[PDB]
Amino acid sequence: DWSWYAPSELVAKQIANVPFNVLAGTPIKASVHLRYDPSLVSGLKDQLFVGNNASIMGARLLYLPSFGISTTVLDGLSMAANQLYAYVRKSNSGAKVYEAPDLMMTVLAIQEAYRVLFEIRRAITFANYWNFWNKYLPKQVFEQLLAIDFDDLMSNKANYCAQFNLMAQKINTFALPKYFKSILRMAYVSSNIFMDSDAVTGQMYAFVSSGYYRYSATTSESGTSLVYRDWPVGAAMPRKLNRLFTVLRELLDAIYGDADAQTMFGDIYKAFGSDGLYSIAEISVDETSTPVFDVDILAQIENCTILEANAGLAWTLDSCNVTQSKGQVLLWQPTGTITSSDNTEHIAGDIAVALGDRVLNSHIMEPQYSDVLEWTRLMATIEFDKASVTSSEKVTFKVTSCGAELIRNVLYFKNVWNDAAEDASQRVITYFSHFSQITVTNATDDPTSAYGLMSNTLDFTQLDWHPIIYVTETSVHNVANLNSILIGGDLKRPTVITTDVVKRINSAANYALYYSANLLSNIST
Amino acid sequence: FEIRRAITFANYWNFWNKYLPKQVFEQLLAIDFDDLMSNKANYCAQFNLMAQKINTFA
Amino acid sequence: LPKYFKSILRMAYVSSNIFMDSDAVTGQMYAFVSSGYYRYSATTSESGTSLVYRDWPVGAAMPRKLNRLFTVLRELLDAIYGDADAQTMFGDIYKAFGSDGLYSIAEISVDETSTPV
Repeated sequence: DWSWYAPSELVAKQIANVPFNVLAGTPIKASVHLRYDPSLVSGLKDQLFVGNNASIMGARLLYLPSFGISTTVLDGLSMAANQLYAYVRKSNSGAKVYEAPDLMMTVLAIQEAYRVLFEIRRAITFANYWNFWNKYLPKQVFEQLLAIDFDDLMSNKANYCAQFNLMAQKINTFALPKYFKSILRMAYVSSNIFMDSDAVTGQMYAFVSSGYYRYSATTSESGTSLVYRDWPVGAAMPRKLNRLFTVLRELLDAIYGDADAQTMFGDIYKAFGSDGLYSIAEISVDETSTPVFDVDILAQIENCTILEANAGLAWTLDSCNVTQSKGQVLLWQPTGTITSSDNTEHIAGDIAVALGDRVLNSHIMEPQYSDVLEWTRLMATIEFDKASVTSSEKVTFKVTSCGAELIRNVLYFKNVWNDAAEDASQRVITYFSHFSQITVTNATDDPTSAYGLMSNTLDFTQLDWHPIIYVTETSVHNVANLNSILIGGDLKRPTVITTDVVKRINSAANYALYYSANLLSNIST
Repeated sequence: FEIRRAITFANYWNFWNKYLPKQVFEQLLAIDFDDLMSNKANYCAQFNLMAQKINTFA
Repeated sequence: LPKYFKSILRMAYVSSNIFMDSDAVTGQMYAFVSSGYYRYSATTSESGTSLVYRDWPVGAAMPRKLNRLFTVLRELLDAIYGDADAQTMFGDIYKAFGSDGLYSIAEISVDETSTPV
């Protein structure tokens, strides 16, 4: 009750009305007075440290589009395929012109095409959101959170805006059935930007594909299949849309290049109809979208699992394509490698890490089965291959299971300011900090030591709802002489899921996404 | 006019004629589609300007 | 920027239109054109923050394209934003003026077209 500390209705409004004159992005000029003996400290100028970092902007969730780890005539995705196929061939009098997968393959190709077009839409839409209190927003966010050359977009928006609308109309003439629950997800994920609070000043997360999928009936003997080419993205050069369309064109002109695929498009309109197909909407003259405050999404974050569990190491990732052997089974299971920051070839004296039995945290006291399902699949399981290794080896791994997204690596950014501008465009640097999900007591944000595992630049706490950080402690540091692990993150109502219990859920969850059958006990058009 | 035609028809798409959008332009009208797509908005606005100029010619 | 500065209204009107010397379109017409611009800089003079004027390369040299005109505005604003102090000021202003106590320039419609006055 403030009424207490107020001697006068006035005197209060008089010395309490402090200003909140710090726009998110400007530096937090906080200061720390300190006293020491200059003789015993390796060079430290004054005894007053003025702040200089701005509140964190947000975090980039580099994810690898997922269809659900599948390697069986039964692992869901294939089931789904047969499912769909049946409904198309259902009341069709032609002859077997392509097996179940051949079809399914085509569809997904179309889906993934949209996943690009959508991120593009997002780019154009958000170029209109400006807020007097977040100087990050307009520009800086694009360049760091979405990895899109803003300066380039600004110069040629109108053209891109109109180009998008054209593509949209093209895409809307491609046989993708509007009933695939999976689409709705991917659409929502790459269409918005989520806030971590109902406040605009707060930080915000964003999802960004780490690449795309091309269609190709030449790449593997077994038949048509989808190849994944990496988005040159890992903090390299913040890409311009120019490049983003050129790739979509490649993508669709590729789906169109297979006579078989087209013959399929046909079979689909035959069985679904004018409006049985997905349609992405154009963009008006006014359109402008806004950052959203979706709690469910934050939860997904907090709980998720980062593949690159610790940026202090070097990660790989191959065999991300999706193939099909003996005309009836779909295949996809990405595999990677883990080496040290020095010998990109060996692992040496560093330590590979992945989490198994993990935590699950609910911000609601009475979590319902519903809330679980949703807050889950964003978390995945990674299993090592050999049981043991040598410094001269590589540490190989597969992905047991995961959600529809699969978070690869995560970075957050802040502005650091500089009074003495030796330049001008050099007096407001935007720097990143790697976010490691697994770490060790006494780690440092210097790749340098700590068995090759970095700690996190402590300012990450600014992200209310950040992923659970699991820190391991040597039996030494532990008060119980038995080694274990410490938990980090705003816990409220926690609980634990088994490696196996998690796999089992996604195995299901993903299947649900591409599930069709529910259009087999009743027919349309 | 042929220019107007070019800009206008860049919006017609039909699920049953994969020729239409592109291919037709390149062969039937002899107009670089890939080029138009990249810079439509600019051409659209340019056309409208010219139109106003032409409409001031006797 | 506070919407109450009478000075703004002037400069706005002066560089927004083109004036005729008669009610006739055939007549001749005058126009106002800045000979340059002003940058913000807290480094240029010891005494403190200050505004520097760089000549528009204009005196019947090469008739400039907008490409160049935006690039300079970007410089201009990214410059005002570069002073931590200045931002801390922006804040103090919203605190005392409010959402609509500030100046606002209006966008341009699909139809918009202005006329010589």
